[PDB]
Amino acid sequence: NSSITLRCSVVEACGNIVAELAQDPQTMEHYKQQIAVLIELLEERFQDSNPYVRTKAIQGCSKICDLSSKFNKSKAKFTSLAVRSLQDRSSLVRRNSVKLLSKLLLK
Amino acid sequence: MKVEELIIDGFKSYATRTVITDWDPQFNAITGLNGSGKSNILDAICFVLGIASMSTVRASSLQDLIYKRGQAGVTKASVTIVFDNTDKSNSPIGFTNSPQISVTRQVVLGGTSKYLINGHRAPQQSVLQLFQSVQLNINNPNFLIMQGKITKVLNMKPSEILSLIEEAAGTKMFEDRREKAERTMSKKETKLQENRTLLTEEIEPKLEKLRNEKRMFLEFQSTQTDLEKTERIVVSYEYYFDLVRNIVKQNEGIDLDTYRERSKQLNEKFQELRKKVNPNIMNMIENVEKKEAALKTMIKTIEKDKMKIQETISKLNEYKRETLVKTWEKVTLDFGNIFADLLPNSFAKLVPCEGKDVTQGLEVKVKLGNIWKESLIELSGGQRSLIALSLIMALLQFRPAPMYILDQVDAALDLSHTQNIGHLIKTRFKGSQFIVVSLKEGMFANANRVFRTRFQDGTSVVSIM
DNA sequence: TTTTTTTTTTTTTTTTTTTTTTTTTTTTTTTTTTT
DNA sequence: AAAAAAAAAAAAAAAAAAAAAAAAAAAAAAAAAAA
Ligand SMILES: [Mg+2]
Repeated sequence: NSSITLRCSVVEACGNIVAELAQDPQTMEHYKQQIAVLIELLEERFQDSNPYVRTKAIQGCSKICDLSSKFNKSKAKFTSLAVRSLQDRSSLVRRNSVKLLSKLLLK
Repeated sequence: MKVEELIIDGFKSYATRTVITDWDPQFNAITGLNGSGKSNILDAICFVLGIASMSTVRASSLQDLIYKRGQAGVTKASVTIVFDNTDKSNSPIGFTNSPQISVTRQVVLGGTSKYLINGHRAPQQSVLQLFQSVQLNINNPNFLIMQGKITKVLNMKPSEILSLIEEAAGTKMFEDRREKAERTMSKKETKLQENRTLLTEEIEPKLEKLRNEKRMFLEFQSTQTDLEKTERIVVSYEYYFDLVRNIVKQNEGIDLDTYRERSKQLNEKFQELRKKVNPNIMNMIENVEKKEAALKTMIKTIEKDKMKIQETISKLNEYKRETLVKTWEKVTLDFGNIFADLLPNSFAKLVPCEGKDVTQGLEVKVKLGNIWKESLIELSGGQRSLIALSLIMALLQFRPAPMYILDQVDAALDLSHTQNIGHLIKTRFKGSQFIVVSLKEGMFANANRVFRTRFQDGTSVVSIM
């Protein structure tokens, strides 16, 4: 959909919906591919045209990287996407990528 | 609003914080050598009062006003002016309870300017409305004669000579707002016309389709009651624990096969009307009926609003025209008398153009002796300077603006008329603060305050001589 | 010798495009107050 | 002690006014020819 606000809405929805399913004994076996397709979707949304969707993607990835009982494979891909997107056009996506790199370096 | 302090930071020839104090409320006079920074003081005053067309401040941009274009360490250009308010009659609206009014305009590199009053920030419309209330409008001035533009006031088109009298009357701030109001009403009118044709083409067709499926929904609800009576009777009669006996003994002996095919023929209409009409169409048609009624009430109120605004501006134009004529008669009388006192055996009048009306434009006509000059192009630079000065002082005699800025109005006058202008500003035309830049000593030797300007070490300084 | 015609030059007026500044909308960041 | 609301700032796109440049029309002046 061409509206920016709905794209940022559903991107923040995927970020908050992965970031809350981190308490262990009902997450990694009940829904395993529905959470992986959302992780991959948040990875693909680093390339949206308007930079607010990219900012919401990086913020969702940075709130994913706090609680880590699983998906430690994905943190290296988040690091690669952050160091790729460290030189975008908008200052907002760059600043939030610095925040994401600091977040994954502290933990 | 007598100016009391002028603080210039990072402007054109001013690299440091220069604070000019000791302004006399009657007659201030700025002097100095060539290339010292006098017209840059007047450009700082014009810049703190607000400019759109940067050719009257002599720049092609806004970063061209900072010191050495901002590429010499002073990256900001801020101008501060302080006004005294011991006289509350010329005070603006709302600021009566403040004995000092400070206005500052700042511009940094890259971006644009920002204004602050008394330390607190403000947009440009607030300071423009503050300065358009004591008729200190820089965008269309009746008080500012920049350098080399004193022999060119008589070269003005009749709309500008009309606009000076309009600013003296007080109706230029109504005229530009009325033109902006007509333009904004035209743009919102074509937007509302697009909205009306979208309402006519896109809403009421779907509204009558919704009314069609509403009456089909009443038919479908009649079949709904038909199902929940007849099929309940049917499933009760094939179920046959005492309630089913009680609802059997009212309809004893109903035929089975006809009731079964009647149930089937009811359910086929049900599977048709299930995909025909949604079951919640009544609340939907109530919602869109309320929205359409409120929409049409809004459009009627908008149309009556436009009618009221248009009839009010058409009623205000008559009082504008009457106060324009009443201003124009007194201003042309004082114009003739001041020009007769400056240049002897002379006269000048402001006349409406040939065949048209006073509110279409005005023209200056000059008499030297007993002969009328058919065209004022044959006059000297000194006579045209005297006609322009006498017009500005006639506008002072109608309603005195607080600050009259004069950038070298004596460059074409001789040594008698320069001393006479200095004497007539010191003696006759009291009631305004005059900021005059001159190099002839006969003008600033009849002064109450004199500021020298000098160029030293790359910057400019102002010394109270 | 005067008037008329033609050609050339100059000035004024009007029109068009671009640039700069300002305005508008949405989002983000920072500060203060209340539960 | 933390959260919510309001204000200010930033970015992108669009609009308005002024300045500069270009084109067309009109008027004036000079020269030549004819009666
Ligand atoms: Mg000067």
